[PDB]
Amino acid sequence: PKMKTHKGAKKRVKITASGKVVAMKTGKRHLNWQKSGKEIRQKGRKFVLAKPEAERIKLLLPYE
Amino acid sequence: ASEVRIKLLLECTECKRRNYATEKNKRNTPNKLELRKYCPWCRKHTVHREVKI
RNA sequence: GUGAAAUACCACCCUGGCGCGGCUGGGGGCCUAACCCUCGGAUGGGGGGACAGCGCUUGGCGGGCAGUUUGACUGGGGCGGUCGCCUCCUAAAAGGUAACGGAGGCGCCCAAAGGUCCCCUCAGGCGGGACGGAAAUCCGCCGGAGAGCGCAAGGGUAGAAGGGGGCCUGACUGCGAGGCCUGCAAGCCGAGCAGGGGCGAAAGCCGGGCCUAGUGAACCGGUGGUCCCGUGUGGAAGGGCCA
RNA sequence: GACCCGGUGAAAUUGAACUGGCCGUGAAGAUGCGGCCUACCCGUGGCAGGACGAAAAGACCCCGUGGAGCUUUACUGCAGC
RNA sequence: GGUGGAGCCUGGGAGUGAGGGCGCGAGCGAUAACGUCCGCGUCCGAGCGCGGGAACAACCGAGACCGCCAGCUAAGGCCCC
RNA sequence: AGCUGGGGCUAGGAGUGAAAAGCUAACCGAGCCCGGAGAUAGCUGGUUCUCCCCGAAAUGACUUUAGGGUCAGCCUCAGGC
RNA sequence: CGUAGGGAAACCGAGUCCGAACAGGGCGCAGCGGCCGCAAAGUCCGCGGCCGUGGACCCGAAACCGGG
RNA sequence: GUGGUUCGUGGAGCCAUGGGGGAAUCUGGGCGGACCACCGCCUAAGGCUAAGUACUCCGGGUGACCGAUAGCGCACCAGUA
RNA sequence: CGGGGGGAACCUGGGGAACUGAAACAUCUCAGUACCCAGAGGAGAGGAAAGAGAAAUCGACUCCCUGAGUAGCGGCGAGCG
Ligand SMILES: [Mg+2]
Ligand SMILES: [Mg+2]
Ligand SMILES: [Mg+2]
Ligand SMILES: [Mg+2]
Ligand SMILES: [Mg+2]
Ligand SMILES: [Mg+2]
Ligand SMILES: [Mg+2]
Ligand SMILES: [Mg+2]
Ligand SMILES: [Mg+2]
Ligand SMILES: [Mg+2]
Ligand SMILES: [Mg+2]
Ligand SMILES: [Mg+2]
Ligand SMILES: [Mg+2]
Ligand SMILES: [Mg+2]
Ligand SMILES: [Mg+2]
Ligand SMILES: [Mg+2]
Ligand SMILES: [Mg+2]
Ligand SMILES: [Mg+2]
Ligand SMILES: [Mg+2]
Ligand SMILES: [Mg+2]
Ligand SMILES: [Mg+2]
Ligand SMILES: [Mg+2]
Ligand SMILES: [Mg+2]
Ligand SMILES: [Mg+2]
Ligand SMILES: [Mg+2]
Ligand SMILES: [Mg+2]
Ligand SMILES: [Mg+2]
Ligand SMILES: [Mg+2]
Ligand SMILES: [Mg+2]
Ligand SMILES: [Mg+2]
Ligand SMILES: [Mg+2]
Ligand SMILES: [Mg+2]
Ligand SMILES: [Mg+2]
Ligand SMILES: [Mg+2]
Ligand SMILES: [Mg+2]
Ligand SMILES: [Mg+2]
Ligand SMILES: [Mg+2]
Ligand SMILES: [Mg+2]
Ligand SMILES: [Mg+2]
Ligand SMILES: [Mg+2]
Ligand SMILES: [Mg+2]
Ligand SMILES: [Mg+2]
Ligand SMILES: [Mg+2]
Ligand SMILES: [Mg+2]
Ligand SMILES: [Mg+2]
Ligand SMILES: [Mg+2]
Ligand SMILES: [Mg+2]
Ligand SMILES: [Mg+2]
Ligand SMILES: [Mg+2]
Ligand SMILES: [Mg+2]
Ligand SMILES: [Mg+2]
Ligand SMILES: [Mg+2]
Ligand SMILES: [Mg+2]
Ligand SMILES: [Mg+2]
Ligand SMILES: [Mg+2]
Ligand SMILES: [Mg+2]
Ligand SMILES: [Mg+2]
Ligand SMILES: [Mg+2]
Ligand SMILES: [Mg+2]
Ligand SMILES: [Mg+2]
Ligand SMILES: [Mg+2]
Ligand SMILES: [Mg+2]
Ligand SMILES: [Mg+2]
Ligand SMILES: [Mg+2]
Ligand SMILES: [Mg+2]
Ligand SMILES: [Mg+2]
Ligand SMILES: [Mg+2]
Ligand SMILES: [Mg+2]
Ligand SMILES: [Mg+2]
Ligand SMILES: [Mg+2]
Ligand SMILES: [Mg+2]
Ligand SMILES: [Mg+2]
Ligand SMILES: [Mg+2]
Ligand SMILES: [Mg+2]
Ligand SMILES: [Mg+2]
Ligand SMILES: [Mg+2]
Ligand SMILES: [Mg+2]
Ligand SMILES: [Mg+2]
Ligand SMILES: [Mg+2]
Ligand SMILES: [Mg+2]
Ligand SMILES: [Mg+2]
Ligand SMILES: [Mg+2]
Ligand SMILES: [Mg+2]
Ligand SMILES: [Mg+2]
Ligand SMILES: [Mg+2]
Ligand SMILES: [Mg+2]
Ligand SMILES: [Mg+2]
Ligand SMILES: [Mg+2]
Ligand SMILES: [Mg+2]
Ligand SMILES: [Mg+2]
Ligand SMILES: [Mg+2]
Ligand SMILES: [Mg+2]
Ligand SMILES: [Mg+2]
Ligand SMILES: [Mg+2]
Ligand SMILES: [Mg+2]
Ligand SMILES: [Mg+2]
Ligand SMILES: [Mg+2]
Ligand SMILES: [Mg+2]
Ligand SMILES: [Mg+2]
Ligand SMILES: [Mg+2]
Ligand SMILES: [Mg+2]
Ligand SMILES: [Mg+2]
Ligand SMILES: [Mg+2]
Ligand SMILES: [Mg+2]
Ligand SMILES: [Mg+2]
Ligand SMILES: [Mg+2]
Ligand SMILES: [Mg+2]
Ligand SMILES: [Mg+2]
Ligand SMILES: [Mg+2]
Ligand SMILES: [Mg+2]
Ligand SMILES: [Mg+2]
Ligand SMILES: [Mg+2]
Ligand SMILES: [Mg+2]
Ligand SMILES: [Mg+2]
Ligand SMILES: [Mg+2]
Ligand SMILES: [Mg+2]
Ligand SMILES: [Mg+2]
Ligand SMILES: [Mg+2]
Ligand SMILES: [Mg+2]
Ligand SMILES: [Mg+2]
Ligand SMILES: [Mg+2]
Ligand SMILES: [Mg+2]
Ligand SMILES: [Mg+2]
Ligand SMILES: [Mg+2]
Ligand SMILES: [Mg+2]
Ligand SMILES: [Mg+2]
Ligand SMILES: [Mg+2]
Ligand SMILES: [Mg+2]
Ligand SMILES: [Mg+2]
Ligand SMILES: [Mg+2]
Ligand SMILES: [Mg+2]
Ligand SMILES: [Mg+2]
Ligand SMILES: [Mg+2]
Ligand SMILES: [Mg+2]
Ligand SMILES: [Mg+2]
Ligand SMILES: [Mg+2]
Ligand SMILES: [Mg+2]
Ligand SMILES: [Mg+2]
Ligand SMILES: [Mg+2]
Ligand SMILES: [Mg+2]
Ligand SMILES: [Mg+2]
Ligand SMILES: [Mg+2]
Ligand SMILES: [Mg+2]
Ligand SMILES: [Mg+2]
Ligand SMILES: [Mg+2]
Ligand SMILES: [Mg+2]
Ligand SMILES: [Mg+2]
Ligand SMILES: [Mg+2]
Ligand SMILES: [Mg+2]
Ligand SMILES: [Mg+2]
Ligand SMILES: [Mg+2]
Ligand SMILES: [Mg+2]
Ligand SMILES: [Mg+2]
Ligand SMILES: [Mg+2]
Ligand SMILES: [Mg+2]
Ligand SMILES: [Mg+2]
Ligand SMILES: [Mg+2]
Ligand SMILES: [Mg+2]
Ligand SMILES: [Mg+2]
Ligand SMILES: [Mg+2]
Ligand SMILES: [Mg+2]
Ligand SMILES: [Mg+2]
Ligand SMILES: [Mg+2]
Ligand SMILES: [Mg+2]
Ligand SMILES: [Mg+2]
Ligand SMILES: [Mg+2]
Ligand SMILES: [Mg+2]
Ligand SMILES: [Mg+2]
Ligand SMILES: [Mg+2]
Ligand SMILES: [Mg+2]
Ligand SMILES: [Mg+2]
Ligand SMILES: [Mg+2]
Ligand SMILES: [Mg+2]
Ligand SMILES: [Mg+2]
Ligand SMILES: [Mg+2]
Ligand SMILES: [Mg+2]
Ligand SMILES: [Mg+2]
Ligand SMILES: [Mg+2]
Ligand SMILES: [Mg+2]
Ligand SMILES: [Mg+2]
Ligand SMILES: [Mg+2]
Ligand SMILES: [Mg+2]
Ligand SMILES: [Mg+2]
Ligand SMILES: [Mg+2]
Ligand SMILES: [Mg+2]
Ligand SMILES: [Mg+2]
Ligand SMILES: [Mg+2]
Ligand SMILES: [Mg+2]
Ligand SMILES: [Mg+2]
Ligand SMILES: [Mg+2]
Ligand SMILES: [Mg+2]
Ligand SMILES: [Mg+2]
Ligand SMILES: [Mg+2]
Ligand SMILES: [Mg+2]
Ligand SMILES: [Mg+2]
Ligand SMILES: [Zn+2]
Repeated sequence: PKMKTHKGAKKRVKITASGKVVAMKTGKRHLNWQKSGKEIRQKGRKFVLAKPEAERIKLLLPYE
Repeated sequence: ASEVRIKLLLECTECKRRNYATEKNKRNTPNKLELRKYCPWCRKHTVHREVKI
């Protein structure tokens, strides 16, 4: 049977137009009061995932 | 932090929007904080008041 | 006259309290006919009696049975101890480097113990002085740092990062070239541009703290804000983004 | 019974065999490697010292995020009251 | 300088994630262990193919494409085997 | 409280049990058959023709992880520089 | 499937998102000879290695469950 | 109080119903994803209904299906001894 | 007049697990599948909108393709769809 798109990924990540994996930045969900403004500020942005891990997270998205 | 070294927020007293997050020591500063910070909403510094987190 | 409000009189409402009627909720007592047991006779007699039994439902007790969990490292397993973070060594003069190798600490803290401007320099030794001391504070000479820096240790440090004080909130918002580190993810440093401010005559410094620990990824949900989506349409329910 | 003769005739086991001893060596207990000693070829009745002999994929021990039985103030459910 | 089964980059397929002896530097151990735990290297692993070491995976020598009744050498050896 | 023939009844988380977890068709801590079924097995084993070139690892980090795995490391092939 | 991407989204669009910004940054944006031919993004069928789902390289449990 | 639907209480409608309460007849009522309104779709609580669809004990045609350890468990007196 | 029982699978209704997957496991999955029962037939079920759902449109039901592993569901885990 055809492959099933892994939703755990399509809800977290997004494949660009060139073949890269871009997921939001980890750290600023909670426990943020004493964090920097630089640390809260920078973590509110996407980051290109490491090539090996992204390659895996695209085989889970066979139809996007 | 602890139960005495609490947490708190700052509220641009002009537009009442909470903007920053810090802490104090309610035994060494039991009076509500009043600090003058910058509000991205009003786009000008403003006296901010300790509200509860 | 009089007070805020004023009187004969006629309604509509309250205060509370009293009797009839309503309609219900509890408790007591008695029926009977549902329902249950019983009676050579049964459309009936007799006892129980609207309780019990049973159905939907609430909450509890519940190894009686049912499905599972009961961590790893370990000079065999178990008992003991340990499990992440910081400092020094082992580490063989870059970085990194193991062992249940040797030594100690963190799970906080500061509204100043932050920022800036100005000023000041310690322990320690010798002599000197009421109370007054091996060390309370004053005077003198010597004293490159052995004091101090909130806390373990290290490196660092007076030509300040140490001590005093003045005005202050940069313990900013919006980003951020380039890099250390690096399996991922993280963690770390950061010039500079604009917004708006603070200290300074000015050059300039300021995106918390001399530094290295003082922490916890996603999932789920709470609070404020935004006003992006709103399941025929306008709203709302519920969400997403910001913190 | 065993042992000899006639009649019938199994078994587990079995890498292949042309299968000695001592001092050493080797995955640390050698018929099979090294050196030396010994030893003519094939058998029968016997004895059990070795082929770490046979048998049973160690009951012990640990390992596996294996299982199953029993247990309770382990967790969560069900009957039942 | 270096043209090497060298290096950089993108991409496909793996296996490995149980190492061991030796040498030097340490810790642990008793300035024990064919002990153990790290560091540089080496070898066996995968070279249990060859020579030496009596015999022996890792000490010395030396990297086996194949064939010769040809020659030179390394370690080690030259009285006899 | 005996032994015994014959006809009967009680069964699988259930029956019986003067109690051993004994018995229930020669192995009972949950019988046997058939089915779900080719359950699961991170464990052991087994994997079949030839020649040719290269040729490893047994490390680090995380891992209810330690005899298993994800990424990196070391090997390989095609293309490019 | 491809020809457009960026953004949680409305929505803009060779740009777009965070933003007050004409700032900065993220993810993005542009064939060869002499019209022709040649090459190509892409796509389609074959073949091959590998991966996902199923017993998925073969044999093997002790056990669980259902009906007899 | 549940079941079905992609919907595991989720903002939870729709379809179905075990328990309680309990209407109306077109000016009625169910629906369009809690709810209210506007706008629209439909007309439950009686029933019937061909073909296109599924299987293969049976008969036939045909195979880059097997060829007596293969192919159905049986090519033969096999669900037999 | 009719029913009762049989039929290899196929069909609908009443009931309905577990191993397994989630690298443990309880919600979850395996799956309303396997299995039991009643029924029917050459087919059975379903079926003529109190429907779908945004076209201001479609027009009973059944089946195949496609829509689509899209929308959504999910200890938002495995996976379901
Ligand atoms: Mg998108
Ligand atoms: Mg975050
Ligand atoms: Mg948040
Ligand atoms: Mg901090
Ligand atoms: Mg900051
Ligand atoms: Mg922001
Ligand atoms: Mg698609
Ligand atoms: Mg696309
Ligand atoms: Mg802050
Ligand atoms: Mg009475
Ligand atoms: Mg009652
Ligand atoms: Mg009754
Ligand atoms: Mg109950
Ligand atoms: Mg018990
Ligand atoms: Mg209990
Ligand atoms: Mg039991
Ligand atoms: Mg139990
Ligand atoms: Mg289970
Ligand atoms: Mg253990
Ligand atoms: Mg460890
Ligand atoms: Mg021990
Ligand atoms: Mg030992
Ligand atoms: Mg050991
Ligand atoms: Mg050890
Ligand atoms: Mg213990
Ligand atoms: Mg060093
Ligand atoms: Mg060194
Ligand atoms: Mg480095
Ligand atoms: Mg220890
Ligand atoms: Mg300090
Ligand atoms: Mg005195
Ligand atoms: Mg000092
Ligand atoms: Mg201290
Ligand atoms: Mg020094
Ligand atoms: Mg000062
Ligand atoms: Mg000051
Ligand atoms: Mg001022
Ligand atoms: Mg960078
Ligand atoms: Mg990095
Ligand atoms: Mg941090
Ligand atoms: Mg400025
Ligand atoms: Mg300025
Ligand atoms: Mg001034
Ligand atoms: Mg700065
Ligand atoms: Mg600090
Ligand atoms: Mg200071
Ligand atoms: Mg922590
Ligand atoms: Mg979770
Ligand atoms: Mg906006
Ligand atoms: Mg709407
Ligand atoms: Mg709107
Ligand atoms: Mg309106
Ligand atoms: Mg409103
Ligand atoms: Mg809302
Ligand atoms: Mg909201
Ligand atoms: Mg946030
Ligand atoms: Mg004779
Ligand atoms: Mg004889
Ligand atoms: Mg052998
Ligand atoms: Mg002999
Ligand atoms: Mg020896
Ligand atoms: Mg010997
Ligand atoms: Mg010999
Ligand atoms: Mg011999
Ligand atoms: Mg020989
Ligand atoms: Mg010999
Ligand atoms: Mg003999
Ligand atoms: Mg003997
Ligand atoms: Mg013997
Ligand atoms: Mg004998
Ligand atoms: Mg013996
Ligand atoms: Mg022997
Ligand atoms: Mg013996
Ligand atoms: Mg035996
Ligand atoms: Mg055995
Ligand atoms: Mg075994
Ligand atoms: Mg075994
Ligand atoms: Mg064994
Ligand atoms: Mg064993
Ligand atoms: Mg065990
Ligand atoms: Mg475990
Ligand atoms: Mg394990
Ligand atoms: Mg157990
Ligand atoms: Mg009972
Ligand atoms: Mg009782
Ligand atoms: Mg080359
Ligand atoms: Mg090479
Ligand atoms: Mg190489
Ligand atoms: Mg590669
Ligand atoms: Mg491992
Ligand atoms: Mg080992
Ligand atoms: Mg292994
Ligand atoms: Mg290892
Ligand atoms: Mg090692
Ligand atoms: Mg060793
Ligand atoms: Mg040796
Ligand atoms: Mg050594
Ligand atoms: Mg030497
Ligand atoms: Mg040495
Ligand atoms: Mg040494
Ligand atoms: Mg050492
Ligand atoms: Mg040694
Ligand atoms: Mg060892
Ligand atoms: Mg080791
Ligand atoms: Mg090996
Ligand atoms: Mg060699
Ligand atoms: Mg070699
Ligand atoms: Mg050799
Ligand atoms: Mg050999
Ligand atoms: Mg050999
Ligand atoms: Mg040799
Ligand atoms: Mg030799
Ligand atoms: Mg020799
Ligand atoms: Mg060479
Ligand atoms: Mg010569
Ligand atoms: Mg000699
Ligand atoms: Mg001789
Ligand atoms: Mg009898
Ligand atoms: Mg009898
Ligand atoms: Mg009998
Ligand atoms: Mg019975
Ligand atoms: Mg049973
Ligand atoms: Mg049974
Ligand atoms: Mg049964
Ligand atoms: Mg019982
Ligand atoms: Mg039997
Ligand atoms: Mg028996
Ligand atoms: Mg059992
Ligand atoms: Mg039996
Ligand atoms: Mg059966
Ligand atoms: Mg199954
Ligand atoms: Mg299992
Ligand atoms: Mg052959
Ligand atoms: Mg390793
Ligand atoms: Mg990791
Ligand atoms: Mg864990
Ligand atoms: Mg171990
Ligand atoms: Mg790898
Ligand atoms: Mg190449
Ligand atoms: Mg841009
Ligand atoms: Mg760019
Ligand atoms: Mg062409
Ligand atoms: Mg193709
Ligand atoms: Mg692959
Ligand atoms: Mg399968
Ligand atoms: Mg297979
Ligand atoms: Mg088998
Ligand atoms: Mg099996
Ligand atoms: Mg069980
Ligand atoms: Mg059981
Ligand atoms: Mg459900
Ligand atoms: Mg809820
Ligand atoms: Mg529901
Ligand atoms: Mg729907
Ligand atoms: Mg009902
Ligand atoms: Mg109407
Ligand atoms: Mg109406
Ligand atoms: Mg309705
Ligand atoms: Mg309704
Ligand atoms: Mg409605
Ligand atoms: Mg509707
Ligand atoms: Mg609606
Ligand atoms: Mg209407
Ligand atoms: Mg409708
Ligand atoms: Mg009607
Ligand atoms: Mg019908
Ligand atoms: Mg029909
Ligand atoms: Mg039909
Ligand atoms: Mg036929
Ligand atoms: Mg033929
Ligand atoms: Mg043939
Ligand atoms: Mg035959
Ligand atoms: Mg046959
Ligand atoms: Mg034949
Ligand atoms: Mg019939
Ligand atoms: Mg059904
Ligand atoms: Mg059941
Ligand atoms: Mg289960
Ligand atoms: Mg399975
Ligand atoms: Mg799985
Ligand atoms: Mg499965
Ligand atoms: Mg499982
Ligand atoms: Mg598993
Ligand atoms: Mg289990
Ligand atoms: Mg299911
Ligand atoms: Mg059924
Ligand atoms: Mg019947
Ligand atoms: Mg029938
Ligand atoms: Mg037909
Ligand atoms: Mg019909
Ligand atoms: Mg009709
Ligand atoms: Mg589609
Ligand atoms: Mg598609
Ligand atoms: Mg999730
Ligand atoms: Mg399902
Ligand atoms: Zn404001």
